[PDB]
Amino acid sequence: SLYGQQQAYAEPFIEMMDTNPEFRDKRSYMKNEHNLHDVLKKFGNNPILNAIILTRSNQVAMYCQPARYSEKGLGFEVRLRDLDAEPGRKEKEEMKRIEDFIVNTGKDKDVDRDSFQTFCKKIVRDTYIYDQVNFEKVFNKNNKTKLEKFIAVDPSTIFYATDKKGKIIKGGKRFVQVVDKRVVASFTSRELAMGIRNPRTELSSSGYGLSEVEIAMKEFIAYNNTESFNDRFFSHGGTTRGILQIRSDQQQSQHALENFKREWKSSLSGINGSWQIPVVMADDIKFVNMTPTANDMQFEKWLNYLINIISALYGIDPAEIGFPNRGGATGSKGGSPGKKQQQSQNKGLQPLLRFIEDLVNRHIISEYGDKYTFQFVGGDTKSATDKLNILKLETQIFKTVNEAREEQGKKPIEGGDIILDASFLQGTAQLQQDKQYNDGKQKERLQMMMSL
Amino acid sequence: SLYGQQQAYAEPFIEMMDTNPEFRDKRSYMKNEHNLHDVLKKFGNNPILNAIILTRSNQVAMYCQPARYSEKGLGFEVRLRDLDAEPGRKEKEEMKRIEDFIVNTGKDKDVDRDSFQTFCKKIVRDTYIYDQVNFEKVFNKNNKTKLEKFIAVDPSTIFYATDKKGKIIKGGKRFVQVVDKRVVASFTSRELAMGIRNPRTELSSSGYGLSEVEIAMKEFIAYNNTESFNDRFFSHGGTTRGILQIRSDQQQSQHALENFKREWKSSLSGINGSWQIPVVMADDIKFVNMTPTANDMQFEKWLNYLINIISALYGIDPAEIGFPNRGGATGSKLNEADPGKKQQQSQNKGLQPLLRFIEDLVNRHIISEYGDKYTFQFVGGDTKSATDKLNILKLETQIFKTVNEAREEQGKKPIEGGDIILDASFLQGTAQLQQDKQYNDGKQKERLQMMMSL
Repeated sequence: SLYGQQQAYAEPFIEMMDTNPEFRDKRSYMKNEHNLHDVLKKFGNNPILNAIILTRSNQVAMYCQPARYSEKGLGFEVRLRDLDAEPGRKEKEEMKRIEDFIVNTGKDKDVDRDSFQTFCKKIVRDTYIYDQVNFEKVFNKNNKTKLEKFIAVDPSTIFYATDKKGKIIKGGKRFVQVVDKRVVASFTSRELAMGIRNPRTELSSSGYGLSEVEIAMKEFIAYNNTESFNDRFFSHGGTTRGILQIRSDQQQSQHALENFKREWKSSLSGINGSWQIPVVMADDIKFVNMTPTANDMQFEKWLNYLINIISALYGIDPAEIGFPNRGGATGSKGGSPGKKQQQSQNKGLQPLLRFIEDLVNRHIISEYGDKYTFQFVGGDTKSATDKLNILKLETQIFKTVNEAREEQGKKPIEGGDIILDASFLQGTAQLQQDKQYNDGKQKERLQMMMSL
Repeated sequence: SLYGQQQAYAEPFIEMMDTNPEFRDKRSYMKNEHNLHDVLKKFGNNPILNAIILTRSNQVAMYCQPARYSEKGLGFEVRLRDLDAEPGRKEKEEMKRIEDFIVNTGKDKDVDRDSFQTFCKKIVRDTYIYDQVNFEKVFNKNNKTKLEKFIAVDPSTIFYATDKKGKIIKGGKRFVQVVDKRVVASFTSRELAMGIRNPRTELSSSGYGLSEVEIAMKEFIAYNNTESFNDRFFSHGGTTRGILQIRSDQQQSQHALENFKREWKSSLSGINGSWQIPVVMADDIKFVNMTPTANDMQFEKWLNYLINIISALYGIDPAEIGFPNRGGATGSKLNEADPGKKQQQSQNKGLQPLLRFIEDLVNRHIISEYGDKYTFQFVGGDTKSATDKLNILKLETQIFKTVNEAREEQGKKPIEGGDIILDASFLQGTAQLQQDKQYNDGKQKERLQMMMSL
C-alpha cells in the first residue's frame, strides 16, 4: 500500500508494465515516456532555469546559520513547541546541541561533509529540476536508535520499491536506489526522506511529483529554438549586404576581375581608403539590396511572453531575472518590509522555506521527540531604543525600577520597588497618613480604655 | 433521493441511459459527452491552469501550520464555537489533541502519510480540475466509532451510486468507486466526503459540480492553436527571406551552380566574409522579398483576451501571472490583505472562497466527529505587538485595572500601594472619602461623648 490500509485504491489497480517488477517507473504525465528524469536532466544547464535556481538558493543560504549566534536575529532556531514553556536546564543544552548538529549536518565536525548551506543549495536545485528531494539518514552502526548523519542523495536514482504483486511496499524497504537499471541499495521509510511540492491524487501519478520543467517543456523548446534562430545570423547566416551588379557587353575574364579586385582593395579598403569614391565607366551599374540596412534581434516579444509564462509557473518576477513582466510592470506599488521586496519574497520564497522546515521537522527533529520544533525566523525591530521604549511603558504599567535592573543583572536599589507613576506615589503618600491616623486612633482608644 | 424524502422531484424522472445501472454518469452540460472527466484530464497539463493551481496551492499552504505554535499567529486553530465560553481543563487538551491529529492527518505520526499541506495541495488541484473533492474517512477496526485517518481520493474515480430503480441511494452505500468500468469499492455518506463549489439545481446535473475547464474549453483550445501557430514558424515553417533571381540567356548547369556556391561560401560566409560584397555580371539580378524584414509573434492581443477571460472565470488577476489586464491597471484598487496593491484583491477573490470551502469540509466531516462545540477556522495574523498590547493595557489601567490586577494577569506579585486605578482623580476621590470618614468618626465619637455626658 502507498500510505496504509484503505478500501479505496490509491494506485493503478491493474499492474502496468513497468520496466522492472521491483520499482515503480517515473512515467510522464501522458505515459508517453517512462524515463522522464533523463529527459529533465538535459535541461539542468538551461540558463533561465539556472538563474532561478541560483537566485533562490542564494536567498535561502542566508538563513542557514543559527539565529542564536547572529546578533541581528536572522537565521534559524530550534525551539520548544509551546510558546508558554520555559526551557529546563537540560532542554536549553539539548536545543543548542541539535542546532550545532544541524549546522555540522552531523554529530562531529568534518570538513569533508557538506555544511547545511551546501545541503540546502542541493535540495533547492533538486526541487526545481526534479520536484523530488531525497536525503539518507545514517544511524550509528552500534546503536541503530542514534542518528549520526543526514546526506542528500541524487533524486534521479531513487524509486519506489514495488512488491511482486505490483503494490508499493510499506513497512519494508519502501525505497530502492537504482543505477544502470539495477538495484544498488535499498532503504526503509525510516532511512530515506522523500519530499514533493506538487502532489497529485491521480492514480497513475504513483506518488511522484510534477516538475515545472515537464509542464513548461514546450516553452523551453520554443525558447531554445528562437535563441538559436537569432544566433545563427552570425554563426551560419549570410550577412552579405547586397550584390554590386556591373554589366557590359560581356563579362570580364577572371584575370581582369582579380586585378580589378586589387585596384579596389588597394584604393578603397579600411581606414586608408575610407572616404575615396571609385569612378567606373561600365555601361550600367546597379546595387541589389539583399538585407535590411539595420539588422536587430527578432522575436523579442515572443521571448518575453515565453519567459513571462515560465516565471509565472515558478512564481518569480521576470524583472527579478532581467525581463519585463508583461502587465505587471504597471503599478506594483506597496508600503509598510520593502514595498516590493516583501511581496516578491511572499511570492515563492516563503513556500520554499516552509517546505524545508516541514522536511526537517518530519524527518530529523522527530528523532528527538515532539517537544522541540525547528523554524526559520526573520529579524526583529527591537533595538536598544525600541526595547527601552517598551520597558519605559512596562515600568509605568508593570515594572518597578528594581525588576528592570534585575532583568539587566543590576543590583536592586533602596527606593526601587516602585512604579514610575506619580499616581502610585500619591497613593502611597495618602496611605502612609491613613496608617498614622489609624495608629493614633487605636492608641487613643486603648489609652481611653485604660483611663476608664 | 439526492438529499432526502421530498415530494418535489430532484432527479430526472425518466431514467436516462447511464452506461451502468449502478452509478450516475458524469454527463457533460449538453449531454454531448458521458466521460467528461476523461476529457478534462487532457487539460491537466495546461501551463496556464497549472500556474493557477500552483499559485493558489502555495498561498493556501502557509495556513496549514497550527497558529498555536506559530509566533506570528498565522495558521489554523481549533476553537470553541461560542466566543463567550471559557474552555474547561479537559477541553484545552482535547483541542490540542485534535489540532495535532489534523497536522498528522491521523492519530499516529507516520512519515508515509500525507501531511496536511499535501492534503490541501491535492484537494486544491482537484477543485480546480474537476470541481469535485473526495477524501475517505477510515475508522478504527476494533471500534467503528473511532476515526484514525482521512485520505484524499482521486475524484475521477468517485461516482454516485444508483438503485436499480435509477434512484440515487440515500442512507446506504451512497458512493461507488469505478475503475475500468467495474466497481472496485463502495462507501457510505459516513465514509466519504464530497465537496462542490459550483452547484446546480438543474435536474440532469445530478448533484455534480461544474468545472471552469468545461466553460473555458473553447478558450483553452484557441490558446493551444495560437501557440502552435506561433511556434510552427520555426518547427515547420519556411523562414526563407527571399529568392535571389539571376537571369541570363540560359540557366547555368548544375556543376556551374555548385561551384558558384563554392565561390560564394568561400568568399562571403560567416564572420570571415561578413562585410565583403560580391560583384556579379549577369544580364539582370533581382531579389524577391518573401517575408517581413522583422518577424515577431502574432495574435498577442488574442492571447491576452483569452487569458483575461480564463482569469476572470477563475478569480485571479492577469497581472498576478504575467499578462496585461485589459481592465486598466489603475482601475483595479485601512487595509484588507498583505501589503501591495496588486495582491490584495486577488487574495480576497481566490483565497477567501477557497479557504472558507476547506473550512466547510473540515467542519462538516472531521470536527463533527467531536460534536458541535468546536469549530475549525483558518486565521490570519494579528496587529497585537508589545506596543499595541501596552497601549491597550495603558488604557485599561486607567479605565479598569489596578496595578495589582494588571501585575497578577502577568503573574507578577501584587504590590502594597496597588489596588488603585492610575488616575489622579481616583486618588483625589479616595482622599475625599478618607476625610469624610475622619469627619464622621469625629462626629460619632463626639455624639457618644455627649450621650455619656447627657
